[PDB]
Amino acid sequence: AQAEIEAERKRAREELRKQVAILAVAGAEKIIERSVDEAANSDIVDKLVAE
Amino acid sequence: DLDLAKASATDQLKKAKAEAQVIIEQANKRRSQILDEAKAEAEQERTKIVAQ
Repeated sequence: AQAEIEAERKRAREELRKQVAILAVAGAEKIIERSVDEAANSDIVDKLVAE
Repeated sequence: DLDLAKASATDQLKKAKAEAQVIIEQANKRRSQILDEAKAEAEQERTKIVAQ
């Protein structure tokens, strides 16, 4: 019985973590979309063209 | 009376053995009862613990 309760605790913890993962990464997406500058895009491209 | 003693010895043996068999089947039954009681107690214990 305690093993089955532990399995359900695992389930609930993972579900909560996955919801916060989705929303956190979506917020990161919107941040990166709004907060950007050419002096940063050129830096990213200059890191890419290095290899 | 010698052959009657023969029959008496054999009848006594078989009577004692059939008398032991009822003791044994009794133990088997008690066992079947007490293990059912234990299983039911365990089941109700699980129900309450999981509901908690």
